Amino acid sequence: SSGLVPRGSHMQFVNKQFNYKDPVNGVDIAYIKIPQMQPVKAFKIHNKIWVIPERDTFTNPEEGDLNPPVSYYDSTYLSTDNEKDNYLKGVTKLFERIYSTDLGRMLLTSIVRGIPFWGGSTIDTELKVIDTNCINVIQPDGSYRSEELNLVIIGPSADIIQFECKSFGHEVLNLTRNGYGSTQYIRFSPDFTFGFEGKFATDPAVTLAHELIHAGHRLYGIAINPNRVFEVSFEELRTFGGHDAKFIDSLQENEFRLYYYNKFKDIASTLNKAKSIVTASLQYMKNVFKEKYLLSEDTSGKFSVDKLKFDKLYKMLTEIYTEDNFVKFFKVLNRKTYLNFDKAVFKINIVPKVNYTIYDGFNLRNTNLAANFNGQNTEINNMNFTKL
Ligand SMILES: O=C(CS)Nc1cc(-c2ccc(Cl)cc2)n[nH]1
Ligand SMILES: [Zn+2]
Repeated sequence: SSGLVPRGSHMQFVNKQFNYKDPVNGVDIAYIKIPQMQPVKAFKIHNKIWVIPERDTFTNPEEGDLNPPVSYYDSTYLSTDNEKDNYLKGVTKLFERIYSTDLGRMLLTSIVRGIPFWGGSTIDTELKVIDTNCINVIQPDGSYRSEELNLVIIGPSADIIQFECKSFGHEVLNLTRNGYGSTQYIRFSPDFTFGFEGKFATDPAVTLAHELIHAGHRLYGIAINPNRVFEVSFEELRTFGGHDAKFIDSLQENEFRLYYYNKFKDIASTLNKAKSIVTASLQYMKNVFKEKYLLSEDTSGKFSVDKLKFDKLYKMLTEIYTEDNFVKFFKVLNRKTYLNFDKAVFKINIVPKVNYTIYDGFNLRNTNLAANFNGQNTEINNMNFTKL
């Protein structure tokens, strides 16, 4: 048994207990393609969020193969159906685990609300989607429909340990850094994890939560350029939080706010100028992004950015949604700075409720493993951790 619904009748964030073998239906189980590949079977676990239980050979054309040229490879991983089902379930469980915490509910709500802006038009009076913020969803009868989405969780490329939150860019627009945002893809595996020193293992809910925090930043187009580094990038230090984030430059973070506060006013000015759209009323999409960015509307219908709601939204995404705060809500052991990852990679299986639960992770209550983080101790609980 998986223990995917420890309390209540049904999972609270993921919409169905999928089986990889479940039939396609064009709604939440479907063959999809990323705007050329071969159709891939995907699961829609929530509004705006799809799971592709496949190795990623799609996003980067330069990464279409799974052999080698801090790392680990294995072309066997995630090639059979039992594996795709185990991964679909592992990702499911972890969403439920994250949503079982106040902070995770806040974060996943923010993500679903962060629809990528409709800035894909070359006519300033016109709202239009950007079609790289979409997937094509094949129906049972063979037809496509283009569906917008915020977040895709997909398997890793050749380098199974490399986890990242990446997205498709625009010729001219820096979508992750102008406020618009864009559809985020997280290369992630629930099937392996990292060691840190007593020799323990990182709880995979923390790691998924890390990448989601990047997804939040990137969905509201307030990411820190990856060229700003110490190499550790500012974006990584922010996402980790705790005392690592203090080292970000002083007032240049206060620059960052002003920059993106202005970027949000450029978006508000764009919504006001909108006079046409290319179904869904111009009214309806303007509201969508009113809700997203917390825009104010006057009796006249003009949009603007309230400084205080901006601050609260940009404080929420950049300082509250951190890896360190998740460590705290999860009450797990984590490395204390972004660098203290030692090079231990472990195979794990979190899907068996006997191995790890939505509420306790590995540190199973009322057992050996509940005290002193034993469940995360790769030697005490070596049952759950196979070193590579
Ligand atoms: O941390 C990031 C940016 S989200 N990327 C990353 C680090 C790793 C990694 C690889 C190996 C080990 Cl031991 C620890 C972490 N994979 N992907
Ligand atoms: Zn990161």
